[PDB]
This record gives sequence, structure tokens and C-alpha cells, in this order.
Amino acid sequence: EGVEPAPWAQLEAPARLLLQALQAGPEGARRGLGVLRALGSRGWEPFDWGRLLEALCREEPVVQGPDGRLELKPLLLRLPRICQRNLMSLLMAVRPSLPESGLLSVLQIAQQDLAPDPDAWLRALGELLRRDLGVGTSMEGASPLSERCQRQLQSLCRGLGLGGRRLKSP
Amino acid sequence: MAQDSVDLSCDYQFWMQKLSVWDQASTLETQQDTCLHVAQFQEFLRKMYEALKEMDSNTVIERFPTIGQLLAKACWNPFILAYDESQKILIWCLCCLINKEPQNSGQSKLNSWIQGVLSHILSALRFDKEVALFTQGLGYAPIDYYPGLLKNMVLSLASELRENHLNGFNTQRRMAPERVASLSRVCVPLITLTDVDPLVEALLICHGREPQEILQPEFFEAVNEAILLKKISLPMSAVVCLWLRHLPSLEKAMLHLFEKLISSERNCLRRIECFIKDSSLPQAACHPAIFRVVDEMFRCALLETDGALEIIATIQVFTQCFVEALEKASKQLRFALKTYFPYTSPSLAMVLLQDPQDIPRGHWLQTLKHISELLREAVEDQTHGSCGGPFESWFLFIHFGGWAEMVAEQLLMSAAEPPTALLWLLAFYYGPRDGRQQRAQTMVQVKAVLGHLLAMSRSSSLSAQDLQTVAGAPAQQLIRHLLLNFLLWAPGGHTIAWDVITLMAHTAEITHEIIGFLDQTLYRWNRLGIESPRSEKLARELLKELRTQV
Amino acid sequence: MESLLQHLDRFSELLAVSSTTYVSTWDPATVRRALQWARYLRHIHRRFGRHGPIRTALERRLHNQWRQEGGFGRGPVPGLANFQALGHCDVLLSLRLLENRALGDAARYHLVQQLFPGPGVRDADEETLQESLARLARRRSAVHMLRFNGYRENPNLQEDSLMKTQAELLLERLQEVGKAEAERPARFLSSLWERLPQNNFLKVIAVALLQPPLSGEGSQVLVHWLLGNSEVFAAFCRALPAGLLTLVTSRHPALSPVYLGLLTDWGQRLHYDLQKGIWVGTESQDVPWEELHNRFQSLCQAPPPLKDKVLTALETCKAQDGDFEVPGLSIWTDLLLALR
Amino acid sequence: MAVTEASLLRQCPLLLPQNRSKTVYEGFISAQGRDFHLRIVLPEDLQLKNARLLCSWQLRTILSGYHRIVQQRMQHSPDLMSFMMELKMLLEVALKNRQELYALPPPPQFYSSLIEEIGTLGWDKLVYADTCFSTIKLKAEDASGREHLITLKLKAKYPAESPDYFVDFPVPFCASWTPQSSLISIYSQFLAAIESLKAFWDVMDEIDEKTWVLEPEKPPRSATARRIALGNNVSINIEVDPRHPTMLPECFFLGADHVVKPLGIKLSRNIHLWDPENSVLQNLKDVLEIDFPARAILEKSDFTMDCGICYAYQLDGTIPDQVCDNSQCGQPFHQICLYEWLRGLLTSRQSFNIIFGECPYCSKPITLKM
Ligand SMILES: [Zn+2]
Ligand SMILES: [Zn+2]
Repeated sequence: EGVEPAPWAQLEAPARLLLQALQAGPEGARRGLGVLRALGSRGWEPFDWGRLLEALCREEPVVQGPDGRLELKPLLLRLPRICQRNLMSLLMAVRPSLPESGLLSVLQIAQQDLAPDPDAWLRALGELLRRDLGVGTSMEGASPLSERCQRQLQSLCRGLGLGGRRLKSP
Repeated sequence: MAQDSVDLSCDYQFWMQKLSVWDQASTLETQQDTCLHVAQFQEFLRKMYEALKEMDSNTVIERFPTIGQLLAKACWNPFILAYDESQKILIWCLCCLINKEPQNSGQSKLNSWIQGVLSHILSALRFDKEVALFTQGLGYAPIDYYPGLLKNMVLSLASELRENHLNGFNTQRRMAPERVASLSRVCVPLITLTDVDPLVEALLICHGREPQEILQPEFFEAVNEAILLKKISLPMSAVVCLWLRHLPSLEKAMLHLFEKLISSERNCLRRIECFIKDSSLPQAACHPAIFRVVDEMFRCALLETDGALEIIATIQVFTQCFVEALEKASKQLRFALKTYFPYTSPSLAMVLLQDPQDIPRGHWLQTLKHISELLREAVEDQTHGSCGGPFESWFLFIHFGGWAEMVAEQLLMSAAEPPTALLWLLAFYYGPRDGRQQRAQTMVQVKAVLGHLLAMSRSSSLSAQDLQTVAGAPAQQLIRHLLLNFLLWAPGGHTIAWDVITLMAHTAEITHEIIGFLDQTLYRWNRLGIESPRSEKLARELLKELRTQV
Repeated sequence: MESLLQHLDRFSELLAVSSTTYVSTWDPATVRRALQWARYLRHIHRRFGRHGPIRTALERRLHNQWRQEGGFGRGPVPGLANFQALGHCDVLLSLRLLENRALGDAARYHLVQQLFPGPGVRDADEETLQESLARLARRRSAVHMLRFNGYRENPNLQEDSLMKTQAELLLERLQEVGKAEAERPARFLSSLWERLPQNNFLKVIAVALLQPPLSGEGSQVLVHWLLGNSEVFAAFCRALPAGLLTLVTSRHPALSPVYLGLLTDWGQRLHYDLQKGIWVGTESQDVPWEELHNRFQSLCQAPPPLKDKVLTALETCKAQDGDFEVPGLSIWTDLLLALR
Repeated sequence: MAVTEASLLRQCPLLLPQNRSKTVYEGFISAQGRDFHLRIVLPEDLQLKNARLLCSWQLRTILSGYHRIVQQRMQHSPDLMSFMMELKMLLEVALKNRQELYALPPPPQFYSSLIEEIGTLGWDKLVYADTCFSTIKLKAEDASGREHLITLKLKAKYPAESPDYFVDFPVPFCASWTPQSSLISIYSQFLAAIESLKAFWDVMDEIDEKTWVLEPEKPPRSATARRIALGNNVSINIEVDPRHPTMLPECFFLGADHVVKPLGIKLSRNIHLWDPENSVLQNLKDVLEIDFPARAILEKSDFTMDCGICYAYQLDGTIPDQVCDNSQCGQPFHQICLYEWLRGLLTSRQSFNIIFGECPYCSKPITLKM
């Protein structure tokens, strides 16, 4: 009646395992890494991240908020929050061996530009990914954290004897 | 002593007008509003208890207008009765509002009403009816099973939630997500009520499969408060996941570390290591998500102050705790340093991980002279495929205790022909972003100061003014801390220590800085097991007396 | 050991009159003496409560007190319940004094002032009375909240939370009477049956039988009580679901062939009508077809130890009423067609 | 426009109100340059709560697996205008999802130019093409004589947009694509990346030859990690920085706490004697003061006899006991892990104390008896 088959039901079997795999709590991410060593081990030595990476954006429909509102989420804002956090973790662990073309498609979602009730965690994980590619300095206030954090931390670093290192370069 | 009533009589109408809104708070939104504002209600009641305590009832009429109806609305509200001391205070309040010998019938009516609400608070069977009838027949009082009733009730729900978790996407009961969220709004007010630590722990690990969060971060704050104030004690595995779903609770654990280094326990690094190990921040930081969010807030604070010795100290402790908790739970399948420290070659980290306890005292010169070579390779040849620049390789080099600190005290031992390697290294520690002109100038200034100081060591116990000459701009901290090194290391010290201290201690800032330095030296020494007890006892004594002067 | 008896029985008299509405004579002297004696019980409970002949002797005095009062005719006093009720006897007494409306003003004043001085003694060595009434008011509220925003009336009653609880109270209460050996448990179970809400009661028992052992002497007592009294056991098999009784059977096979006997007796009170394709009862209170289909389907959806027994008990019942192989005729034909 | 008089014309140009009382609309709806047949009968009032909407067989096969979406959109949506908006967008989505079936390339540019450019390369180079021509994957050689492959996925307009280049080697390949660039352009960039990274490859080729690489088995080219086996029941894993391969890696050792200590101490002491002018082997041999075994066990390299869920031996007393009834997996599990896992899946069903459901790795029938 209210069965959903898991959103990765229809994928490449190995990925389907990966995404089932990260679902499993914070040690999710290593299970990630163990998964990957146990699939370089098997007959499909390459894992075409490229095939996975498109799929994470493929939009598909939901009716959420009021009784009736059609909206489209890509995979990333649809499959279970903990595979989100544990992907990005793992893509930091494998950042080099990807195409940028796919990644940036993901990150654009991750940046979460104009949504209400955002994925703080994924956004932050975006900023930490863009810094590492070398395409999202952004000239901005675009560092991983909250305004509230950066402010309450400036507030306290003041009440301490500043050092004779020179770290800002005017 | 001026107002007594005025701010309290405003806050009264605010709160009486808020409790009238909630009144047994049988809905979602009434209850969220209750849950947030409850804290301030508790404080209000503390101050109001002082107010009602000092005076007596039925003689006075200050807030006696509607105090009855406020305390009814409060108590019958069970989210109120659930928060830490508010129940206890409302009892205290109601003890004040009693009168021993009634004169007006009203006094006695109220006293009866108070006893009534007390039976209502304590010992009323506001629950499933048949269970009342059954236990009453068995001849039990609520008292002797409520406890048991609660526990079995709780594990019921913990079970329920845990099978929700394992049936991810199965044609079975999916426990109604409203009810998951409903529970967790119940948790919050009695997080500290020991009977429930199974339930809470459950909900932190029984995340399941929604794109959306399904819990209200008012809960995550109420939890994180109690982890950090030691009013819960969960299992560690609870709290790696807790962080790894609601970020103002990871932000807000890391500020609560700063407040220890900053206000309360300035330069007590034993207490800082104890704080770091007690909260599971090393443990959490084994996760390469959580490392990055916390290192980013370290980097924030490094720039807001321009390289504070206090923040340097706390980093060194935490790095130590981190490395030793990463080592523990990381035999099979561990994350790479390009995943914790991404912004330099893992060579440098892999060098700086290797602990000085384990190496001989004489081979520390070799190792530091190698670190200088590799920092110079990375900083000077700032080319593609590397560090992005100097700041990055510095923010790394902070994180290590062992290597960063040994430069000064190795210079003292090798003042005769100081190696250019250590000169560069050291000027770099106390000043990045100089230029080769500024850093070479600093090197040779320090080399000339080594000449005078080596003359004074090879000489007898001499004055403090001869040293203030060579001491006399951008390189003051460098020279000061190198010279403190000399005072504590040389046997010429222990005689004119105070005479140098008084001249150098211009302000309170530099006093606190040297206090931090002395703590860092002691912590550093007791760790690596290297001691000249002279320096140790002397450092501790001077530190002892100067913490009084401030 | 002998010193404790005159202490404890005097406290028990004072506890039972705590409930009672004569409170005019009471004063701070009485109240102070009550709570000092209660402190001493709580003191005893801590000092030589565990692994002593004293413990077992006080339990004889408990159950002797609790059986010579009985709870029949004169006054159904709950009383200080059992050995752990000595560890919070103070609280029971103090709670009863608050619930007496005629509790005198000066006594209540001295009382509440002595229970709740306030936070002057936030530093107290012994986990004190104040803290006990707080953590109660908390649990209470916690329960109430969890009931109305969390609690679910499970359909596997063997996994319910109130049932599970009421069950384990009855099992404690049988274990006590078992070791006392004063009256047989049969008398106790019969007085239950007489007194209380029966419907609720029976689900209790049902859950009781599947609870794993805690110290199943209890379970072995309940099977013998039931089999002794067939009339209540008729309403047991009548009043529950199928799954509950299926598990009752796989666990305690001393019940199986009496309950099969019951169905064997209810099926034989049916007739087919040709207009409506159905067996039906004459009387209103006779199991409808669907009910009996359920219950048999259940016995079959079970371990092999029962399945062959019930299958053969039907096939022998079918041959007995003519081995026809079409419906209209033998109720048991019907069942056996229906179960494929 | 605002009103659904002109906004409906503008946004559904090919929906014609047949009846005067605008109740029957019929004809065409656009999506991705393709027009679909649709006859949408309203009641006598303008209420989609109850309406008829019939489709061509073309449309229904393309809106397979959203039937409920459209049925709910009918009952929830206020106006026809908005309903058509939702339907249009939904078709858009369905075709870009099923992008495999639906191509009309413009051949006169495409299939001709692709053949011209592949001729310009020379006919050793291609290795594969899908029949839909979408995939191609090519070869290039190193000066060493190593084969290196590249996946390209080509769109409707190859020369217009960039072809997506999907590739093994470990640092991101970046391609200066112009519309004036072609296959030989991106091919040149790929040979440039080859000649550049040679050192990193030489290092990893030397390792795979001389030593017992353990965890990756016939390793791919993306691999920076090599779990080397040395002595017995002790391993060292090594991850390398690719641009300065010869430089030190993050190194560490797995095994017995009594065996691992001396090596770690010795590494600490002898690390200043690492030099990036020799090889990783020639530096490890003088730092760790040993020679390595060259496949001490080549056949029984390792079978991770560990959970294959949590990848650990000893979970709370329990050992890897439950296995696969399969020659190709053989993968041990824990009772706890495999129960926790299968309890989720749609395929698995639970008998009395028995659960049949799919092995995680190979998706074959596996049975668990609690
Ligand atoms: Zn396991
Ligand atoms: Zn398998």
C-alpha cells in the first residue's frame, strides 16, 4: 500500500549495494571504502563513477508540503540523508579519479541555491569540495560554516591577546 | 535594591499570557513553543521563588491576583513538570502560598486547592484505565511499578524504532513518521531523566530512509547542551551520528571548547586535554566530514587573532587526542591525510605524525632540519601540484606539538654555529608572510643575539640590563620567548628570573602569553619525558606567583 | 531480626491509618516519628537487605500479614507491597498523608516544610526524599506524555508494553505465594476471576505464558489452574485472537488437545443453509464460520508438533461424520477444503 | 498572459477547443520538439476533480510509471493551464530519463563527419562503438607500450557541444573544447596527459612486479593505494601523491601489535634518509632496513574471511560464519550483519526462524537460520 522500492532499485547493481551500504550509520563512509576495494577486487575492476554521477541528479517527481504540490528532486535530495553525508565524505576520499563535468552538476544541487529549509551539511560539503577542485573561492562569504558560527567566534577571539604573526596580507 | 516588582511584573504578564495559550499543550505547535521558552520560565521561577520565599501569603497581594491560575496552567502542563528543577520550584512556590492558621475562608480554600494540585502532580492515574483497575486489585501503588512501567514502555519504543531502521523499504509497518517526531518532542524536556537514555540513544541511531530531516533541531540543541554539561552520558556511537546530522550542534560543541581556552581555564592544558578526551571530539573527528567542519573553525579563530599562543596550545592538545583516537579504530580501511589535511603533500603530515617520545633526544635536530628543508621546498618553489602557498603549510605545522616547539630549545643547545635551517624554520613559526628580505634579516638579528647570550652563558651570573640591551618593532615575541627558553634552560637562570620578568611584563597580555608558554613547556616536557627538574620547578613557581599578579 | 518485627508492624499500622480520615490528633511529633521509623526501614533495606535470613523472615511476615488481612470483607488495604517497597516506604506514607483531605493544616505545614525546606540542602549525602518526589513527578509526566504521543496498542500482545507489565506483576505475586505456601495459588486466581475485569485479565495470562523465565513455575501454575477450571478456559479460547492461542499451544502442549476439543464441540453446533453459501449458528453466541476458519488456519500455520495433531484430529472427525468429499454435509469437509 | 484565454494559446499552441462551451480540447502538446495526441473532456463545468483525459499509445508508453502522478494532478490542480504546465514538464522529464530510445540526430552533419574524423585519426585507434553510436571508447599507447582507454559519450550535436570524456587515470583530465576542436583535439590532450604522468605509472608498475600487492587484484590505473604484504600476517598500505610520486607517502602497517612496533620506531628514526631521486622501493628498503617477499603466497593472496558488511573479524564474540552458496562469491557474513541487511530488502521473506533473500555481493539465494 505505502511500499516504496528503494530509489536506487533500478541502478547498476554495485552502486545499488554502495548506496544500501552508506545507509548504515556513520561508519557508512568506510563501508564505502571497503565496498570500493571489494569491487576493484571483482571482475568490474573500473567503477564508472560517470554512470553513477548523472543518476544522482536525474530528476523524478514528488507531491510534498500541501496535499498537492508537484516538485522535482534530483537523486541527491531524495535518497536517505545519511548516504548524502557519507557520499561527499567518500568523494573527498576519491576527488582526483572523477570527471569535473559530473561533479559540478552535483555541487550546484549541493550549494542548494534558493530553497527553504536547506541541507546545511551538504552545502558545507559543497564548499569543502569546490575549495578542493580550485573553482569556488567564489570571492564571497562562501566558507563552509554558518554566519552565526563565524560571528560568535569573532566575538570570542577579540577577548584574547592577538599575535605578532602577519596572516592577512593587505 | 530599587524595583523588586517592575521587570518581574512585565515578564509575569508575558508568561501568564504564554501559559494560558499552551494550557496542557495537547497539540504540536503549543508544545514546540513550550519546549523552547521553558528555560526562561525556569529562570523566571527561580527569581520569583526568591520573591515569594522572602515574604508570606494571605497578608500580601503583589502578584496574588492570578498566581494561582499561573501555577495551575504551569503544572497541568506536563512539558513544564518534565524540565529539570521547575517542578521542584513550583512545589517550593506552593509551600510559600500556604497559610498555617486560616482567618478568611479563602486562605483555607487555596490551601485545599494546593494539596489538590499536589495530588494531581504526584499521584493521579492519568493513563490506560484497565491497568489502573488491575494493579489496584493486585494492591500496588503507582509508585512501585511506574518505574518498571516506564522502562518496559521505553524499550518497547526503542525496539519499534530499531526495526523501522532494519526494514528499510519493506512492505511492513513503517512506524508513522509523525509519531517518530512526536516522541523526540517528548525526549527534550526529560533528556536528563535517567530512565530514557535507551530511547534517546535509539532515535539518534534509527535515522532510516527520508530525504528530509524528520526531527526538530530544538531536540538536537537540548541533547548537545546536556552532552557538554555532563547531564547525560550517552554511548560515543550516538554522538558521532548526532553531529553527523545537525550542524549547529557540531558548531556549538566547538565554541564550547573555545570558551574553556578563553574565559574560565586560561593556560591549564591538563584541563584542556581532559575536556577534549571527555567529549568525543577526537572520536568524532575520525570521520572526515567532522574533521573538516571543526578544522575550519580553528582556521577562522587563527585569523581573528593574529596567531594567538592560546589557540596554538588547544590545537596541539586536540591534534594529539585526534591522532591517538584515529590510530585506535583504524587497523583495516582508514581514510587518507589528503582527506583530513587536503591542502599539502601528505609527506609533511606523515613526517610530523612521527612522535618525539619514540626517537632519541639527539636525532630531533636531524628531524627539525629535515622539516625546514621540506617547508622551504613547498613554500619557496610555490608551483603547481603542491601546497597553494605558505599559510597552508603553516596551518599544518601548528597542529603538531613535538616539532614546532623544539626549535627554540635546540637553538640554545647549538647557539655555537646556529644552523640556517632552524633560523628559517623559527622566523617562519613566529612570522609567515615576511618576504626573504624580512626573514633573512630576522635570522641574522637572532644570530647576533645568540652571540651576546652565548657570551653571557659562558660568563658568570650577570645582570638583566645587559640582556634588555640585546632585547631592544616586528620581532619582539620571537626574541622574548627565545630568551625565556634561555632563562629556564641555562643554570645562570633561577637568580635574575624576576628581574627579567618585571622588564618584559609591560602589560597583562604578555604576562598571560608567558603563562601559556610555561604551561606549554611543562605539558610538552611531561609528555616527551625529558626534564631538567631545575627548569620545571622554577617555571612552575614563577607561573604560580605571576597568575596572582595577572 | 526480632528487634525489626515490633518496628515494622507498628509502621504498617501507621501506614494503613495514613489512608484514613481520623486526622485531628496528628501533630509534628507523630509526623517526625513516622519519617524517622521510615528512615530506619530505608536504612535496614541498605544495610542487611541483601542475602540474609532477615530478608526471607520479613517476607514470611509480609505474606502472613497480607494473607491474614486477605483483602476480603473488612477492608481491601493495599499496604507496603513487598521487599523493594521497604526502599521507598517513607514516600508511600507521605503521599497517603497528602491524599487525606482532613490532614490538619499545622501538620501539613510542618510536613511540607520538612519534605521541601527548599534548596538550602542542594548538598545532601543520601539520595534524599525531595529528589525522590521530584524524579517521581518527572516519571509520571514522562509516562503520561509517552502514552498520548508515542504509545501503540501492539497487535502481537506478547510484545505489548502495558500487558507485558501487568503480566510480570501477577507473576511476582504468584512466586511470593508459591514460596509462602499459606493458601494454594488456585484460591488467589479464583478471587481474581471473581473480583476484576475479566476481558482485560485474560490477555494478561496469555502474555504470562510466553514471558521467558526471570529467577516458569508461574506458567506451570496457570496451565494447572485453567485445566482445573474448564468454564473460564472456554471464555479464554473465545475472547482472544488466534496467533496468541497458537503460541500458547506450541509452548505449553498440555493445552492443545482440550482447545481442539472446544472447536470440535463448536463446529458440531453448525448447519449449512443452501440459499446463502455458509454455515451459521442457531444461537447468537455461537462462533461464526469466519472466526473458526481463522483459528484453525492459525493452528495449521504453526510448528509440525501441533500441525499433524490438529490435521489428524480433523480427518478423524470427518470420517466420523461420513467421509463425504463435497460440502453441504460435513462441517469438517468444509474446513479441510478451505485450508488448501 | 494572466487569463487562460491567451496564456493557454501561448503555452499550448496546438490544443483546440472543439465545443463552443470550451469543454472538449483535442490535438497536440509539445515536449522536446515532438507533438503528442491528447483528448481532454471536461464536465459541463471547469472541474478537473472529475474529467476524462485519453492518450495515444505513444503517450501512455512514455508516461509508464507516473500514472498515479497524473491521476493525482487531475484531482489536486486548480486550472487546466497549470495542469498542462505540470504535464509538459513531466513529459520533458520522462524523455530525458529514457534518453536511450529517442534520438533523431541530424545525419548529414553527424554520421558523415564522425566517419571523416575517425578516418583523420587512422583505424587502429577506436576500440568500441554502441549501435546507437552514443558511446565510443578509444585506445592510445605510451612510449613504454602501455594501452590506455577513454570513454566518450556523444550528444545529438557532437561538434556543437563538448563530448563527455570519461577516463581511468587518477588526476582530473581537463579538455580545451571549442566547436572548432574535434576528436583529434581531445585525443592530443589525452596523449599530453599520458606523457605527463609517466613517473607515477613507472612507480606503480615497479611495485606490482617486485612485490605482493594484496588488496587490489589486477589493479586499475586510478589506483594510488597498494596494500603490500611483507613477512607473514602483517601488511603495510601506502597511498602516493601523484604529481611527486617519488616523494614520501602516508604509510602505515596492519597486524600484530608486537610485530608492528619496531618497524614504526625504525621509520621514525630513518625517515630523514628518504630522498626523492631514487625509487619508493630503493628508499623503503634502506629506511625499513629490509627486503620484501615477491608473492610469498600468490594463489591464496587473501580471502577476506571478514563480515563483508562491516569488513571486521570479531563483532561482539560472533565470527564470519554465514556464507554464500555460490562458487563466485563465497563471501562470509555475520548472522547479525546479514539479518540486519536482509530485514530491509523487498525480495527476502521470513519463514519460522528462517529468512531467504539475496546475497549482497552476487544477488543469489542465501538462507539465514537464526
Ligand atoms: Zn559484521
Ligand atoms: Zn554471494
